[PDB]
Amino acid sequence: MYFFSVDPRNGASSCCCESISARPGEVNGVMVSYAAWSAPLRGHGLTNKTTFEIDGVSVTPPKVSNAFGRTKVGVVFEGTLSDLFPNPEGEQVEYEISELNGPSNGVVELGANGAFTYTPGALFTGVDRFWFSINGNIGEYVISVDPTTSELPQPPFTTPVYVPAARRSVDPRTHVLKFVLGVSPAAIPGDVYRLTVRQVAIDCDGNEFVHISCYDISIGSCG
Amino acid sequence: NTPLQAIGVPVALYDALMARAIDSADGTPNSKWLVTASRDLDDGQAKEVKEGI
Amino acid sequence: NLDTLLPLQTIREHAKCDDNPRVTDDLLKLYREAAFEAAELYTGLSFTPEKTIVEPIRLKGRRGKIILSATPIAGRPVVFYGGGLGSPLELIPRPGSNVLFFSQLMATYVTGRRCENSVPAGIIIGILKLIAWNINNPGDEVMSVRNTLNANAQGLIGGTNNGAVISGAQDEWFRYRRVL
Amino acid sequence: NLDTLLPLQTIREHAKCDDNPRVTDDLLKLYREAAFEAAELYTGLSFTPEKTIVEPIRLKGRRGKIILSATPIAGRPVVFYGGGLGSPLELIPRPGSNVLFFSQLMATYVTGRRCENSVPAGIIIGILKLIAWNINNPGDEVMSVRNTLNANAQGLIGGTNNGAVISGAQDEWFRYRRVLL
Amino acid sequence: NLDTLLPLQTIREHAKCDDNPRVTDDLLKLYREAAFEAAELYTGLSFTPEKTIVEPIRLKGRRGKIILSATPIAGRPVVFYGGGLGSPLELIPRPGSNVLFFSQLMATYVTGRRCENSVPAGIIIGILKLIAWNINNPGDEVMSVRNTLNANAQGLIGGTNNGAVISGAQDEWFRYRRV
Amino acid sequence: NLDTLLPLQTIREHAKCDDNPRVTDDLLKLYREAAFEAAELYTGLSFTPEKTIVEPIRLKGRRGKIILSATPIAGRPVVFYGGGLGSPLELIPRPGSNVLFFSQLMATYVTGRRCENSVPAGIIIGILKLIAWNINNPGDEVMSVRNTLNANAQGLIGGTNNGAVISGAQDEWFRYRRVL
Repeated sequence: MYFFSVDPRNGASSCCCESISARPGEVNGVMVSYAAWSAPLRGHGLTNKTTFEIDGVSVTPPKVSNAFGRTKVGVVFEGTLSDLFPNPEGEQVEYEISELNGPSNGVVELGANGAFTYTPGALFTGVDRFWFSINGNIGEYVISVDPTTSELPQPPFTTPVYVPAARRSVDPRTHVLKFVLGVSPAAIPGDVYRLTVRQVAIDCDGNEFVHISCYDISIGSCG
Repeated sequence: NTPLQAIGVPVALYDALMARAIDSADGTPNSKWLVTASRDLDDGQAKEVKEGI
Repeated sequence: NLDTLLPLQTIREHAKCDDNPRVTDDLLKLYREAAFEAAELYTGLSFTPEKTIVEPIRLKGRRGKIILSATPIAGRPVVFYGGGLGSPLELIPRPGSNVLFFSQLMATYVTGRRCENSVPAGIIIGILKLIAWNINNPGDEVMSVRNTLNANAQGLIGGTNNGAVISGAQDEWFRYRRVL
Repeated sequence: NLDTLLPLQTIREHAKCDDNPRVTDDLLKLYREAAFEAAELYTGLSFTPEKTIVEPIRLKGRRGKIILSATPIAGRPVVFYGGGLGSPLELIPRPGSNVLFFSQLMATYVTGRRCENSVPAGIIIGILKLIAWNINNPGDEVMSVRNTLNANAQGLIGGTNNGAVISGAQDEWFRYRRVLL
Repeated sequence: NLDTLLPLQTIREHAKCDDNPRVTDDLLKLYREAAFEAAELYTGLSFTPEKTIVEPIRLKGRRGKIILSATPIAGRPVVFYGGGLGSPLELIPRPGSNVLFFSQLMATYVTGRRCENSVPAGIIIGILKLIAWNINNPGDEVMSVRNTLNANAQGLIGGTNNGAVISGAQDEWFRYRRV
Repeated sequence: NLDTLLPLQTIREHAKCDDNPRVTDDLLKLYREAAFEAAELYTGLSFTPEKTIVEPIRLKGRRGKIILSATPIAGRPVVFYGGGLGSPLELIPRPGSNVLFFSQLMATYVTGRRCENSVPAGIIIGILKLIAWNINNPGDEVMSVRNTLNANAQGLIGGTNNGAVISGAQDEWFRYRRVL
């Protein structure tokens, strides 16, 4: 769990954005204490109007592509895992399905040669993903199982670093902001992303006091 | 109009004093004769001096 | 980072180690890296300019005195939030002091001096002195000042053989030290 | 800013170090500036000209008493406001003393000496003595009267003469400090 | 492990003894080992590796105060067995101290320290001083101040050629002690 | 055998008698034997692998208290027999303490330090000092060092003219002896 104190904007107290290390696969929690800034502005404290944005400052584009499939309920789904690794050089393809990032409501039998069978769990209809690792390079494969009726839509292929939609909160009694920071298993070591948060205060009459800060997510390996 | 109006101070004082007494009853070492030797006595007989006293 | 606060040439020019280099520069910067762990471990103060701090306070002293762990600047009102309190309060402190009056009750303010902050030169003259005393007291020479008057008890040569007190440091860092 | 009210030339002329290249200008500045507040904190006198103050007040004693923190001024009314007052009230302090009599009670006034021709020679003499001790007496050996190096067979006497304010510096400044009562 | 804490070069350059073969490397290793065994024994910072222990506990008071010979390692359950129990109980100690709060009763904790680093400059200074004492101050010729001699008709001054206290360390470590 | 524990070369190197001998070698052997039999019985820590002890004990301390002569071993069980016990009792002692809690009543165990690399460094250092003191003090000079203040009524010269006291020795290997 990370805990940051904000600069209080007093004309007072190596890069700009304070630093965050992250490891591929973890999902942590971040706490930000706006007490030093919003306590003097005697009003009604923070509000639930935070806004997040993710941006990359060094990305190291992925090698293996991700892919998408669909199936109806109960029926076994097939696919390949070989046209997703356009390799520049000549090498063999040690396909691997990490048990740590396997499916969640089914099973997968990796074939001998970029083949795999996803038998969906009986009586289940939703989206289900799993993360293959073609020669050290990781990508995600997302499968959506339909309730046999029409068709399901297409989920958005989770990014390397993200903040979940709605797990944020603010304690106006203690001026503390909580949110989640989850890192995909495909995030590449050495990269750096930049997260900027825009939090609004409020006066006793209901006007607005804005505050902007940034944090640099440095995707490291081994913590 | 009850006596309990004007006895808060003494009853609190009594409680405090009795708590002090209870505490100090167990917590003050009940030993006497704080004996002391010097750094020249070969512990191996300072055991023997203790067993003597 | 330290050598930005205390350049090595200033150390050397103070302690006369110039045109007569005693222990080499490496030992000199080790001495420096230990003389900032006696100072600012003896004072309590830290290394950051004009901080603003957040801390939980307590209300021992039933009447209601508050004891802060810093010295709020003159004029800037400190604010109390959290705990039983409708809205952050505004108390203006007493100049050069940390005693105040009237679910964890917290307080925030701005410490230090408003202007530039080096390291209050004056808690550096001890550090220079503590370095100096350590250049010509490597630890084989018996020097020992007396604290008590009477005696040891046995034929012991008194004692305060410490350094940083025999050097004039403790009594030059003390001006930034609270006496409670 | 210590350049105009203590010229480095006067220091170099006092401690007779005008030919020492081992005391550079930056080192002498560090001494001069660490001794203009290690013996100003000690006397609790700001050195800038008349400098307004505002601070809270807490009455003490049943007959009323207001202890200030500056010995404000000679002949200019200190005024009180806030704290249940319906109109700012003006008191006149008595010279040298900092005690007065009759939603926190505030007070404002102006301490300091009128002109920029700042701290009298008393203060400066102390600094000159303190600097001189600091430049040619580092803390590395315990001394004794005159400047001899004794033995004592027992603990040295050097409780203080290592680097403390042995020079008449500290005591000169005191002539200006104020014993309470 | 010590060879990374104090490199013999730093010693030989502090004590200004590098040109005289009388202070060899085996004897200076002995000195550098006897200066770390009394650094973690007057300050209690456990520079010794692991040393698992199994001792018998004698539960002392009615508040239930368990005392330990050597401190545990701050975060590893101290397990109690026997003495009537039929299901060993695990407690977590408080970091720094050796007090706990609950056919005999036994306990088997673990002691020492694992990681290499985290040795502060304060300690080393004390250790350099202590060795610098012993390399040129053996047990003969009880000296007096400013390393002088004496003929004090009554007796002599005593406790002068004991190290670690006449020179530095005892006082250069106190900044790491408490109540 | 001690030459494994402490070789004469380290002695002659510590006492600064490498170059000038100041004593032949057999004298140095005798001094070393004395110095290893002084610290040994001064701190109560043996050096030989064991010594299986058989000792008759007497119950005292109505709570039931057993005092042993040696210091158990460290981790073995001590066994009591005779006394009236139907079977040998078996207790486990506290490391480094000869205190146990329960037609004669005997007890047997083993005293410890069965290794060689366990005399940590201290007892070695002090012994070096005590040797160093004996090398130049054949007993010709007076060299009496004062203890507590009041000059004895008889009007003598004082007390404590004691090798391995007035040298470093005690203060050196005392960090091991317990205080109770």
